Amino acid sequence: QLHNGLDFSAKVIQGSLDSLPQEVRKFVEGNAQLCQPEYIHICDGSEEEYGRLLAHMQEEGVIRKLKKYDNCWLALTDPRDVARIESKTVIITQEQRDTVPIPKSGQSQLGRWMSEEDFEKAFNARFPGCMKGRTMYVIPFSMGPLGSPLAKIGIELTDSPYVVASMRIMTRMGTSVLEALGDGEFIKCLHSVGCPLPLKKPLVNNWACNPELTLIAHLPDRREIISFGSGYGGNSLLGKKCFALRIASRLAKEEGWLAEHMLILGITNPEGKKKYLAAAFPSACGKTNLAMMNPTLPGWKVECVGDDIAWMKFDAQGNLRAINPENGFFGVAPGTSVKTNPNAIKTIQKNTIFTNVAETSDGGVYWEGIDEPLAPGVTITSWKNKEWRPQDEEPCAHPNSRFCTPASQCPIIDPAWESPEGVPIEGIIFGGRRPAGVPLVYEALSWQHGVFVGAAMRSEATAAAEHKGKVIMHDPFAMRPFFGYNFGKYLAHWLSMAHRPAAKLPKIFHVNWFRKDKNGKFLWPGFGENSRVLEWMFGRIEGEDSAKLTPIGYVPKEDALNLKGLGDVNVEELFGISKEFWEKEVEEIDKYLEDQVNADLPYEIERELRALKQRISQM
Ligand SMILES: Nc1nc2c(ncn2[C@@H]2O[C@H](COP(=O)(O)OP(=O)(O)OP(=O)(O)O)[C@@H](O)[C@H]2O)c(=O)[nH]1
Ligand SMILES: O=C([O-])C(=O)[O-]
Ligand SMILES: [Mn+2]
Ligand SMILES: [Mn+2]
Ligand code: NA
Repeated sequence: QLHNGLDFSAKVIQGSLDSLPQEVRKFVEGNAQLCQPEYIHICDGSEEEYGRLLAHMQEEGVIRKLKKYDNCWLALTDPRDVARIESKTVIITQEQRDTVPIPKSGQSQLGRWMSEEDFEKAFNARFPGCMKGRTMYVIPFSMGPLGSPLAKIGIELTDSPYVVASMRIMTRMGTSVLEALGDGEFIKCLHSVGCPLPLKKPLVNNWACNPELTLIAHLPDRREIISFGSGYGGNSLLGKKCFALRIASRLAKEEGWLAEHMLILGITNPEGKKKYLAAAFPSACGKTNLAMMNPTLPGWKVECVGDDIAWMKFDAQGNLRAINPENGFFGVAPGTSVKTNPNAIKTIQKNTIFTNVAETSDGGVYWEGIDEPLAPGVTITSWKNKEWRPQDEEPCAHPNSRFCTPASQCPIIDPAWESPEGVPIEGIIFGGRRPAGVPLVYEALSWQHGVFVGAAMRSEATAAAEHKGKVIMHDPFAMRPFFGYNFGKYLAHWLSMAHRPAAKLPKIFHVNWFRKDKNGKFLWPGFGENSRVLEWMFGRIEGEDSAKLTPIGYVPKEDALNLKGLGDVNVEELFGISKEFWEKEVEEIDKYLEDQVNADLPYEIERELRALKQRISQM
């Protein structure tokens, strides 16, 4: 070097650039040159590091300690930074069609492509100087069990201590991962809240963010993820949606595996027979509650492998094996109670970070549906940091408030949840929020029909992103926000699985926990009662003659579902299938797939469309 090169050793306040693998050092120093942090902190993942970082944020007023619990914390964000923003989430490729199919008219509903040229301009308008006056934290993280050959390692640079703390829970993080990495490749992840000091704009709720310039970008051809302006975990915990769904789904297509928005659970019957199941439901549509359900049926047991992301690959014996690449649960808080999700309540009692929930005056947490009466005199601070009472018009917790909690604390975490070879999946469940028309459970007729059922998924909008109201949206495979490449090609890749050597193709089901009667009341109580539906699925996988053929697939025979203790359920409305509803449903799906998937729609999916239309027509 003729001066100091890109040597940023003088600014390192933890660790050493010298001890980094060469390529990690280059990534760090290149982005230090660009972003101009004051300091560089190389994370070690230690308890000491964690506790001190938390106590620092506390003194600053960035987070509060929840004094009622063992090592739990509460962050309240700027109300502009509360969920994913799909319209600001983009994938960069040379050709648009590699990222999304070209629709018959208008822009794709299956992702958002940005050209290399446009992204360069966007990047230059955001990143230079962005970390001035701040610390750049270097987070070495593993997606998958540490030192597993299945794992994928990343390095996330961020100026947000909230992100460091959340990454420690949600991934395997620290020096151990650098030691496991060695001179290997890693996913390059760059994050900034986009508020260099001195602040050009007023800071809201001590929550640094830049809503106007928020942009969550993926550059799969450069193995980079670059996210600006948002601290919300879906936008800032780059291992999770960005890497483990978007980047990984494209790698998966190329390499013969699958990366999916699915829980993985193990279920054991009263005879001690155990099976694993995967389930894809859209954001805020029930995965975490199923994955750690407490079954109401006696003698059944559920165990949790993962609640959100599954990586799956057929082995040589033909088993579809699944691993959970995450290390924690980043779960929707509202609705969570001892009644609905007791295993989550137990998990989150210690070492948990909450975002955008309410705080009680004795230092506990509160949210809609927590179903815990407070002692007279105890008062509530809403997520907006204002005094709140139960009869107030607005909720005390944001609808997308979250807990972020170690998976190892789940009282029913599966013994094999960190096994590198993964667990053998025998059933795949699809489903979402449909208040009308769609019955409690049905079973696909074949693998190709089941891929069609995944493709045809529709679900009421939730608060997990920017969609408002109760519009029923397409959300194929619960992947609409997450495809890393062209969805037509994704469908072809799923179809191609039918030919894996020795393949033991999982049975495919579709569920609906959310059908309502004419008064808006849920027809099905859900939560632990969903064990009744899992029982039926389990018997179907065992080959039990417990099903009746219908135009949409198989449903339970009369008396097949165990409804003991649920004698008030209206089985007729709940399982009702209307020709008029389904004729309209099939035409809507046909228009969506042909318009949005277009030249890239596989023949087999169009054939399943035709077949469903025909069976409905014979009603
Ligand atoms: N009525 C009803 N509500 C449910 C059921 N399961 C979950 N919910 C509610 O739906 C909301 C979201 O459920 P989660 O299990 O957190 O959803 P998720 O699929 O894990 O969502 P992401 O983490 O955003 O992917 C919570 O408010 C739950 O209480 C159910 O069986 N019936
Ligand atoms: O945060 C999530 O898990 C989501 O939006 O699906
Ligand atoms: Mn999710
Ligand atoms: Mn979840
Ligand atoms: Na705050």
